[PDB]
Amino acid sequence: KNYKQFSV
Amino acid sequence: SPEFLGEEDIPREPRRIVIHRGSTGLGFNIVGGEDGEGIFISFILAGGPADLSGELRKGDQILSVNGVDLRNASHEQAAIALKNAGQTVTIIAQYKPEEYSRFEANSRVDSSGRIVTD
Repeated sequence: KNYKQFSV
Repeated sequence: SPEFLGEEDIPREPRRIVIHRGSTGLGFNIVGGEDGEGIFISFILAGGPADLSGELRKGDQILSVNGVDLRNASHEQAAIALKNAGQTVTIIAQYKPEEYSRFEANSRVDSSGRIVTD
């Protein structure tokens, strides 16, 4: 899924 | 006779959100950015600049930041765009709970458009 999660 | 918000449809039109955060973080997380799948808000930090705006929610797609189209962005470049957007950050967002729900386990969309996780 290429999933990633970032905090901004 | 109370009038509950929870039964009113969440607006699905795009909105403009302007966050003034100086040199601190915006206070939210994004998911997505696999091949043009979209960049979505997954989490808003309590008390952060995004929370204080009162105008973003989990399930919002970030369409653009400061005029930069992110509809087809990768997640890392989206994050870079957001972190480098400057002190005033102008987001165009659009609520897309069905598309968001693919990411979060056991989540679905109810009749008002709210995301429910069982």
